[PDB]
Amino acid sequence: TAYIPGEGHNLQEHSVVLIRGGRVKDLPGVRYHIVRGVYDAAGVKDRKKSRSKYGTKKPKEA
Amino acid sequence: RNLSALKRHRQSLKRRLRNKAKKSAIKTLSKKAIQLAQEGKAEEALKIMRKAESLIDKAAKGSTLHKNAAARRKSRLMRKVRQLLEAAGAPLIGGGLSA
Amino acid sequence: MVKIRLARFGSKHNPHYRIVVTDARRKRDGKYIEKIGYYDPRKTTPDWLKVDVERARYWLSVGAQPTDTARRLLRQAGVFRQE
Amino acid sequence: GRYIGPVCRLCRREGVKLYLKGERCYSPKCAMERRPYPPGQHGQKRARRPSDYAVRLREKQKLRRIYGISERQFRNLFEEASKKKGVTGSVFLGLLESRLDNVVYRLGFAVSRRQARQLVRHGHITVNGRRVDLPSYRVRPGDEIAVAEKSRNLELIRQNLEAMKGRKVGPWLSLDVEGMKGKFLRLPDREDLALPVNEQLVIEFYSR
Amino acid sequence: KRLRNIGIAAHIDAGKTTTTERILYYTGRIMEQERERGITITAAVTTCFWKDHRINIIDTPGHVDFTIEVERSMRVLDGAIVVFDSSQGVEPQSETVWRQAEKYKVPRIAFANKMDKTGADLWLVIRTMQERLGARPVVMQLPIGREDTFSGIIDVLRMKAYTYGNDLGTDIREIPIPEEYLDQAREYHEKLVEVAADFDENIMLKYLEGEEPTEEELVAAIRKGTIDLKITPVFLGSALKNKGVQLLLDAVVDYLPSPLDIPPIKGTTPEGEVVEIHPDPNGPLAALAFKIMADPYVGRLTFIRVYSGTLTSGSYVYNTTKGRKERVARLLRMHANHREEVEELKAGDLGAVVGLKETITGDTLVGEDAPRVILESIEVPEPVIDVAIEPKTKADQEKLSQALARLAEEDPTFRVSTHPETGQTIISGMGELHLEIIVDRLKREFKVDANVGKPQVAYRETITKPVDVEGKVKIKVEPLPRGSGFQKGIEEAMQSGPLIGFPVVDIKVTLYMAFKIAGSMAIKEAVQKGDPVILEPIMRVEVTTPEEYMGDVIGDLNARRGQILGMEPRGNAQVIRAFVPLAEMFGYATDLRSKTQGRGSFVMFFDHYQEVPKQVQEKLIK
RNA sequence: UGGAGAGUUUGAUCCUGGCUCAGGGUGAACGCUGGCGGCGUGCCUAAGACAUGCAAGUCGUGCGGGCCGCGGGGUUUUACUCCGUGGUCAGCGGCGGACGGGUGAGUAACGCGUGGGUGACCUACCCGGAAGAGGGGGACAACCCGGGGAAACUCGGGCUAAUCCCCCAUGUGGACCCGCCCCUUGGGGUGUGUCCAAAGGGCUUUGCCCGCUUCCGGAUGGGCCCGCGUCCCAUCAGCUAGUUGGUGGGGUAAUGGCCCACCAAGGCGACGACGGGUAGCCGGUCUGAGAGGAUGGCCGGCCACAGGGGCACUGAGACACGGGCCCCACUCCUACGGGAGGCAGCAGUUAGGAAUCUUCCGCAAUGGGCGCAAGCCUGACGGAGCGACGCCGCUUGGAGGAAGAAGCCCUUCGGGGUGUAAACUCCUGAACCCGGGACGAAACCCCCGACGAGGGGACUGACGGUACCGGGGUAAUAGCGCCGGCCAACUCCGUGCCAGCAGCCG
Ligand SMILES: Nc1nc2c(ncn2[C@@H]2O[C@H](COP(=O)(O)OP(=O)(O)CP(=O)(O)O)[C@@H](O)[C@H]2O)c(=O)[nH]1
Ligand SMILES: [Mg+2]
Ligand SMILES: [Mg+2]
Ligand SMILES: [Mg+2]
Ligand SMILES: [Mg+2]
Ligand SMILES: [Mg+2]
Ligand SMILES: [Mg+2]
Ligand SMILES: [Mg+2]
Ligand SMILES: [Mg+2]
Ligand SMILES: [Mg+2]
Ligand SMILES: [Mg+2]
Ligand SMILES: [Mg+2]
Ligand SMILES: [Mg+2]
Ligand SMILES: [Mg+2]
Ligand SMILES: [Mg+2]
Ligand SMILES: [Mg+2]
Repeated sequence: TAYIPGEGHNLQEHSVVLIRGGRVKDLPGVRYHIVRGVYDAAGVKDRKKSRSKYGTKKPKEA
Repeated sequence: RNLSALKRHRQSLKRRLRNKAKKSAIKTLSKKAIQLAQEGKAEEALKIMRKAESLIDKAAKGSTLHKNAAARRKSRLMRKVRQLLEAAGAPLIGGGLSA
Repeated sequence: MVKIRLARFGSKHNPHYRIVVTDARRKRDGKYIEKIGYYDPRKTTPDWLKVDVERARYWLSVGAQPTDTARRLLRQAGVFRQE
Repeated sequence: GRYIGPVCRLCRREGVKLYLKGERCYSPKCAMERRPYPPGQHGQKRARRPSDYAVRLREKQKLRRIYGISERQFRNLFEEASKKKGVTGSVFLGLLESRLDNVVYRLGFAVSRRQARQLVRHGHITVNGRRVDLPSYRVRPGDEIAVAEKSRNLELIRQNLEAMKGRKVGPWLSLDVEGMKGKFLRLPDREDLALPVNEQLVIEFYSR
Repeated sequence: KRLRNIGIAAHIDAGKTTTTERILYYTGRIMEQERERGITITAAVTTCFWKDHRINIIDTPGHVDFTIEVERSMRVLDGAIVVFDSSQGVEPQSETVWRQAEKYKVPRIAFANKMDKTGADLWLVIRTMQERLGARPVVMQLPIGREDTFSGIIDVLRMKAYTYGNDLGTDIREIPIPEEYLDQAREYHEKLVEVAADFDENIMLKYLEGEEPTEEELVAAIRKGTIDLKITPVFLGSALKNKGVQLLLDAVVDYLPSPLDIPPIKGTTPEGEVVEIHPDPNGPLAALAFKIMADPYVGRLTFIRVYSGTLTSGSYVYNTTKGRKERVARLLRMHANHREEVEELKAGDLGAVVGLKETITGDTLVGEDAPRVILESIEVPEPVIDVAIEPKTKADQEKLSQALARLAEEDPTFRVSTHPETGQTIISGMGELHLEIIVDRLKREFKVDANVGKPQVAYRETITKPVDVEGKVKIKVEPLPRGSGFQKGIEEAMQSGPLIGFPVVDIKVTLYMAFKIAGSMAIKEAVQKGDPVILEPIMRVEVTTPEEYMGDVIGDLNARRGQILGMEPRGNAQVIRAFVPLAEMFGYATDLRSKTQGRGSFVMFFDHYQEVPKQVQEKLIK
């Protein structure tokens, strides 16, 4: 099992995923994170601060 | 497809027969001599040894034997000839080996 | 046979050779018997060709062949001139 | 590198007047005079007493900001000082101060160290006759540091060498305002520079 | 440009692959389920030279299932040849390839092929060409023998005629027209000239005056008309039996456009403004990848058309369409028998590249350092049928999906998706025959064996009478209008219904850890006492059909448990709107195609849920 | 010239003690972002499978032929195609293909490291020295002929040349038995007996150049041996039949149970035999105050391997990476008769993977092979390309510019912050464009001298119209992480054990 970080996500039953390592002091037996922004894991929408975790492209300042 | 290391192969095969010939000859004669030395037939034992010696040395000339190898072959032949004879003996055909 | 030849050192666009004696069969940049000179084909410094003549002569006398390019450089430091 | 971006804003924060604009950071203006407090929404609040870390961070940052040098270049420069012979603190300054961009400022061919960088970098400076455009260039005892013959009469250079008639150039140096030549005589003694920097705390910064 | 890029497109089994195969032979004088199933499925470009003229040919498949292979050649090629089973006329998939040629503005000739077969009649083709697809055909030649004795071809225009002795194209050679046909010949020259009149005016005038114009200026006047897409020269022959093919090739070099004779295509710069791409070999590079192939022996092969510039082998280029830097590692030309590696590929030219890892069809390539323009590409189209796929034994699960990803990359009419409710992998294509060759491609090509089957449906449940209850606290539960909507304990037993276990919906709960367990046991009960009913997705469907078929189409919709909603025209045909349960809509596209002789289409969009016909449910508690 | 600690068990305390963090590092990978250059560096996984090209040849001054382009006239010339030379083609014969290049699978071992030993040995080409190169024969390809084949090509019969083979001679010398002297493991000498050599080619030719033979010495490279050093499990404690030793053989360059007969019953093991697991080893590298710990990609040295396994042949050397045989695995062509194949060479494809490049340029340099030489070959190599992968360097302006615009944030509604930051004035001038333009290349060769030394001449550049110099010349990319404590950096809003954060405390 693997944590899906970020507010909101788009993972479903055959979504392909990049696993990362890093556990979560809180979910037992979750030793891994999903790398947002890669394969079928979308970035995190509206994210503006820690954007490179959370795989979020730099938003346009039109 | 083709390299002419094929040549080197064609050639190895010729030499392989050439040396086979000289080598098997050297053993038939070396054997023959020790055999005769044991029967006590010293004129012909020494007679043959000389032939064997010649052929071994002849072989040292090119790739077939070389070196300490021929010398060794020779050494063991006359060590083995001289002694078998010596048990009966007298070195009749004074040829071949030192007084 | 054994050779007197240029081993490449220095760096990219910075050739600096060592004049070295070595079995012919080593790789060019490999182990070598003895160092005798060094050579910098671009003369970026005044001491750009050096050779230990009295050693090169030892090596020539025991049958080391020099490279064309090496010969040229030993000649130039008078390994070959005999008075 | 060289930062690029607001300066007499760390002329502040370090809380102590570096000289990043040369000429203005002398007017009733280096903001040290006006707003001698840190930038930002806070800055004029209760100062919380500094951690031992912050003490040194700041001291390190102070020195670095003075010369306009990247932290990678700085640490390198420093680690070199440490390996080098005798007092790491003093030596390290001497290496900072041996820099070309800074030598040029100490000669007053340029007003600010930023400026000196830009001058060096644009071919206007020459060391021992050949032209150098590497701010990081290390200047050695005995070097002639001049202004390029083609640059000799530029608006900025005459202004700046006009102000050098009058002034004394730091003891470890010589200057020839008429002919625009300078000589790096020896390495700067720890006292020759009145630096607002306890360099011993900078050594200690790099000890962690 | 001394260079002709031409597709061969036609109904199924009209003879394109054979035609092509003969073109490469004449121009030569100095494939798995395609076997099994007997069809063309993948087309490749191929070069040959006719009269010091470079001909690039794409032999296209006929089936709807592979429309994508036309929707593709019809882009990147400049001119088409449209074949006909002249014993059959214009068939429904001729109509299709035609309207595709229409939308890319593709100058074209026709080829009444199979003039040898029992029934084969040019006039069938001609009439039907005009009756069924609105075209203006122009008789450029005539035959010598009603079907069985079709022995030679009159060329009107040049007044000349050829007869073939064998069915081998090894004893051809000119003859004069015979006495008969000679009255028939004329009558077209003049009648071509009648038509050419509208193009040259020097012919217009020269017509009126009873003066037959010059051979070259007619050709130019015809050709001009072909390229303005107002005239469709018709040629005839038998590809099988080597009759009219050389003539056909001549006719390609006479009337079919060289890249200069067609508007150059358009693109969209990063700024945003449209712009034409000058077709200069020394301009920047712009180019369109239109096919990926996984080929041993060179690996991934990417076929491209160069519009502007000179694509030079051993460079880097930029896929503007997906912004990756790609490498042309070598460039390639497919001849009839071998593949020429070439150093470059200039404007107007097609080839294949190796290198190139990300680029797919429609994707645009430009120079390494060039104006990142994005070219008008290729056009979806959209899949009509879909099925659950799962492997017979899992572990093969990975092989299966890795493949479908490969395959959805080669061909973008094939999609893979995952039903969001029950996570089964849903595969979709352009027909039964499509999906069959895909599955039959997973076994042979990818060593993965799968089952296929109807997607199971997203059911719902609700109640049908209001209710009051005690959960041990009390609640009232009424229904609501179809499609309405809807404490934390109750939304939680809303998951599983009583009947099948799908979500409960469209109800109002009125209340009048500990709290949680009580709502959950209350509503769980309310739904039973409320006396429920299964709801099931209903799709709004609009199908499009020539009016011929309406009755039978509608009848079958009613037969699918539907409810028709109305019917308007859209252009030359007629639309029918209706609601039908998703369930009964399985394999609709291929039933529809049987009822409309492949002329119908349809689309489908979720609309609402609604209760069932009291037959299922029991037959659904199962 | 060298050494920092902090959070967390308690109501609180001290101690114990684990967990956790700050640092450095990497062949990296992934995310956001990305401007330049230099030097490095880039399949860590499937020692999986590989389309295609190239990676080892060269000598006509070893030899005889086929074909071609010429010169010079044969019947005057095309039909009998004749001499001379300059090309090409295989063949025969040499030297090279044992080096260079790849990889880390196996190997826990004299494999490696380190120091030694060989009276127990070898070393092609190179050098020094001595003495020869004198007689004769012969065959196999090429070539022609035929049978065979779809072809690959394959068999048979016959011709033939040489630096190919063979015999004979001379024996400077060498080998061998035996005896003698010295020496001391088989080292040096000596006597008689026996046994052993050789090849010619080219020129301007009674002289030069290249080769051939024997011996001695040198140099270089090797083989074999020994001391010591070389990971985890003892929940592996006993191991061993060529096993330990002897004798006599065989084998090899050479010692040796290396192999074989015979005899004896040994040999090894808690100082860890045997077994199982892991691993190529080192110079170094990373870390560390050090001692240590970890590692062994790149570069150098040694070893091993070349689809898996065995085997030998040729040879100075191989049990042979682009040589051979067989077995096995796998693939390819096929006319169904049979054939062919081995990227862990450079590129590249495909698969596996989080992930790793051009099917690039050039032999100008350095090095290698062959050649008298000219020169040929050289994916060694020198370069270019791609990748922020790494390190170093450089830019995105500089100086002026308000008690301080606007916007945006805070606000105790006076202000405060962004901020000299901008706007604005001057100044400079990355990129660009123009002109010029390298070093790296002087040898080999040629001429004088003697084809020595020494003097003189000629050719030669992939990178590259590149670096760099000169002249013009534009204000010209900035982003990423963090701001509860460790830890440098705080306010407002939204949110309300939800959404979410999280390395630990939380
Ligand atoms: N009598 C006759 N038959 C022909 C002729 N050309 C093709 N055919 C027949 O139709 C078959 C059509 O095969 P093909 O030529 O591949 O047609 P196609 O249209 O390419 C098939 P798809 O559309 O599936 O690719 C031929 O084998 C033959 O059976 C023709 O000239 N004369
Ligand atoms: Mg955060
Ligand atoms: Mg016998
Ligand atoms: Mg049909
Ligand atoms: Mg077809
Ligand atoms: Mg069919
Ligand atoms: Mg306790
Ligand atoms: Mg990017
Ligand atoms: Mg040892
Ligand atoms: Mg023995
Ligand atoms: Mg041997
Ligand atoms: Mg291993
Ligand atoms: Mg320590
Ligand atoms: Mg392999
Ligand atoms: Mg190979
Ligand atoms: Mg993959």
